[PDB]
Amino acid sequence: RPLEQAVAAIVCTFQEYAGRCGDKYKLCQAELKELLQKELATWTPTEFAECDYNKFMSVLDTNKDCEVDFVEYVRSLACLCLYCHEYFKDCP
Amino acid sequence: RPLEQAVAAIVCTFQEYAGRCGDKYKLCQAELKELLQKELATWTPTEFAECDYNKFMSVLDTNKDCEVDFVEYVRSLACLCLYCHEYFKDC
Repeated sequence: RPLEQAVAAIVCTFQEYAGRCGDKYKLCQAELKELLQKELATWTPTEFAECDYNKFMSVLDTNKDCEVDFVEYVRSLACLCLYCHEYFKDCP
Repeated sequence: RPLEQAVAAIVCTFQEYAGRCGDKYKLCQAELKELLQKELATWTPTEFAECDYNKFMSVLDTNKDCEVDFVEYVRSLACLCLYCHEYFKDC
């Protein structure tokens, strides 16, 4: 089922980055930034999302806390949808 | 790229359920329950997760608030990983 494959893949990608070194359940925000920039390279903000997207991406670049857990990683994917996927163009 | 395909698919599934009727940006918890039970049918809790998984699923069955937005839907997927995916067995 498509969603099963997709959610397996989202764990796979987390494993790839979090498993590099140290705590296998945590990313640094620098690693999360790298992940999003490499693994979603083609995703760009929709016409009204630009400023929220820019604020989002700057926070990752500035913040260097390393307590990004799986749930926070998946939240970041969700936010990138709200910014970059046309379905949410007109969402509050 | 595998992640791009995956995250597109997660939006697709949301659209399928949220687009049925009413507000296309919202689910009811009943719809979220149906989604998880149908679309992740084969996923079951790891050895230590059973009680957290059961609490999670019961909350969906009892609660009939309809303010489940995309971010909450994706959070629910993440929680199901923590419960059901072996990577997180010892998390």
